Amino acid sequence: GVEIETISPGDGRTFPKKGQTCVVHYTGMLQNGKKFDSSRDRNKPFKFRIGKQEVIKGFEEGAAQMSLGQRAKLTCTPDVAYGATGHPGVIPPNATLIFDVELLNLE
Repeated sequence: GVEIETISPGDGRTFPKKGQTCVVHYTGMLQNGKKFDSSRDRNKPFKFRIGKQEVIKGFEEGAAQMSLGQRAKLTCTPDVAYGATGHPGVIPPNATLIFDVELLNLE
């Protein structure tokens, strides 16, 4: 249930594929709630690859539907990330996630 709302600029053609390690200035956001995560805080913009089930399913599917330089706005359903369990103390069970995602990557 990934719903992309792209802030326009970028190139719109450099698409993420398998075997590609990419860099995201992500920022987590809880719906009707405060923040819980920001890659802009640590200034280490989270190098990660595609397809090895490192990230959640909602962030993984939203990553493939973007391109270089773009600025998306995810809306992750509870069932794809944590909605049965919830991350203990940080993410409550059955929560709906908001992500500010900017892709400035390699490969």
